Amino acid sequence: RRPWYIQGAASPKDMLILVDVSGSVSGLTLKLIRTSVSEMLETLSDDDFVNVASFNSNAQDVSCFQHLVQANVRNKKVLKDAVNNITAKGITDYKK
Amino acid sequence: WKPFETIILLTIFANCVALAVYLPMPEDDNNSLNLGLEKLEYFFLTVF
Ligand SMILES: *[C@@H]1O[C@H](CO)[C@@H](O)[C@H](O)[C@H]1NC(C)=O
Ligand SMILES: [Ca+2]
Repeated sequence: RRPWYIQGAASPKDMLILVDVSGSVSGLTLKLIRTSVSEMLETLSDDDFVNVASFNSNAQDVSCFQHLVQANVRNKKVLKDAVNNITAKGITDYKK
Repeated sequence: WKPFETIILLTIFANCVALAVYLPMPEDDNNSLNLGLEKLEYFFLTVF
């Protein structure tokens, strides 16, 4: 997982992380996703792009971005404060 | 008429199975089966 090993083993990535946030994920499966998203963003170089979109009843971007970021050091820090305040209730749909 | 033992015994025994596979979901979530059997709870209310 070290910066120099990842760029030499891949290409740039337009990545998009979707976090299921219905009622079925409160408890153990919440704290993991809060953790596992926060570990996923560290495998990015600075050609990679991300954006975090919970899907629920409706699908929104809990990020204040609405589109793809450049994923600096900085923009990865924005999303982690977004991830660490996600509530959990509603109905899964996967179609919206 | 005698056949009310024959009918309504199976009305209960079907209705307890309707409460068996009722799968509870914690923070207001329904899969599909809980959506359907809520409408099937109207069928059991219809009979009695
Ligand atoms: C969630 O926490 C973050 C970080 O403190 C904050 O920016 C955001 O406004 C919070 N949202 C709610 C609904 O409290
Ligand atoms: Ca679910």
